[PDB]
Amino acid sequence: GSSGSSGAEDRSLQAEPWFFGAIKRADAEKQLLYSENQTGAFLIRESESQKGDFSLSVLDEGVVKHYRIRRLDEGGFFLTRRKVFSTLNEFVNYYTTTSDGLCVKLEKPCLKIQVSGPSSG
Repeated sequence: GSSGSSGAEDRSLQAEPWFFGAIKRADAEKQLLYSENQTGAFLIRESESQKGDFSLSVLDEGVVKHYRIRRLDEGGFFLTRRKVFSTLNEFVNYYTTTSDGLCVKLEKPCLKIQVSGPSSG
């Protein structure tokens, strides 16, 4: 249950749909388990326990696969040593094509349910 958490290196990410600032598996799940969303719906959030770290929550037939997004010291973000990206952008822009290793291929970014206030972007 989240209200409004935001704060990442690239403020621009705030516009990204799959991006949900810093939320908990619970908040992210409810979003994935949603109806409108189907197998493929993904969303990255900022680890709660630790700062900076991210988590890629993807939906696969009602199931939420939590993928720990690790970061390097020379690169940026990477879900699998096999491949590495620079920003959350190129992170999804790639997989979106194929699910190399991933249980499922990223189809579309999760939705953004409004809790308090109108919509904007």
